[PDB]
Amino acid sequence: KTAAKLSTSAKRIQKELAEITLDPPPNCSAGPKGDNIYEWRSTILGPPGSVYEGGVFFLDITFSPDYPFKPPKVTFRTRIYHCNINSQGVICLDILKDNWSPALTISKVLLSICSLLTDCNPADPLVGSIATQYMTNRAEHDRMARQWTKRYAT
Amino acid sequence: RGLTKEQIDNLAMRSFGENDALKTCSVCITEYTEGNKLRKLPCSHEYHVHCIDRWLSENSTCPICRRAVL
Ligand SMILES: [Zn+2]
Ligand SMILES: [Zn+2]
Repeated sequence: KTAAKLSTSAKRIQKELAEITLDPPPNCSAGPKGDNIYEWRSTILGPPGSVYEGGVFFLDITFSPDYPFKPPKVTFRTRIYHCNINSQGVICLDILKDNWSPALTISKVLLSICSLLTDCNPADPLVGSIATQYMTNRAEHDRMARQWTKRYAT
Repeated sequence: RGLTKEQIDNLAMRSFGENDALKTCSVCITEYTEGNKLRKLPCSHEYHVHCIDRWLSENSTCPICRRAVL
């Protein structure tokens, strides 16, 4: 029925599950929520030294039957004050749009997201007002991001 | 968009040889096994035929280095 690319996607996710359990990226874990291999949950710790330090953030991860030839859908389920992550939890990250590659892995995705928490990209903002504040009133941006981290992510 | 079936068939193709036993197709995270067929792109990155053909049906660049295949 050629829906058998379910087999392709499931084999790849099954191997990645094993590898991300034995060798998780620093300060991240991820795994299936339940019986559906295509629907994972993930925890990210706020990178040390960043305004998100001490935060615990939850992400949803949904693989498509086309995986790994189409990117997974990854959305933040914890509120975070960050110009590339909006209140829908949409993440503005190139490798999740048209820079996706089938050689990427969910571990690589989580590492990029951690890198994005460490260094936001205000040239490609999802929350314009946060990007503008980040560039013109850096200290105000960091004060509020630390307050969000404390109230919403601990 | 990706490549025509003719452009795709014009890419290089060889059978698994014993030296490939130590290598991994980045798209399916699997070590090459005998009987496999491997495609090697101009940038010299290699994949299972079915693995990179599927990607080049709707895309035009190397999964690993992002160089244009043509
Ligand atoms: Zn392969
Ligand atoms: Zn290449």
